[PDB]
Amino acid sequence: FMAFWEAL
Amino acid sequence: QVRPKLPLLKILHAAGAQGEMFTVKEVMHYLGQYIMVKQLYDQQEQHMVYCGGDLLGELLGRQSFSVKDPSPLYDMLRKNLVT
Repeated sequence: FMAFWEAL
Repeated sequence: QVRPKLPLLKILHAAGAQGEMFTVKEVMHYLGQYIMVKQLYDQQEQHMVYCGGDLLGELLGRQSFSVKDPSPLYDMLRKNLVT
């Protein structure tokens, strides 16, 4: 989740 | 900096935010914190967030969304952040 969220 | 409307501000406070004024990146950070606290992402498909029956879902007008697509989040922020 975090890897994806930080990519927003 | 931006000042969130009240329902969005309560989400940020639930996730540890303090006060009323934030940068956009702080708002995004605390939304991520909230999703983790409330365990709204799918543990087995971690880009998917299931927010139906949560206040976040009410604000997004969504039951679910992919973190890979920023559009529903941006739409919500446009409506819920005052500059």
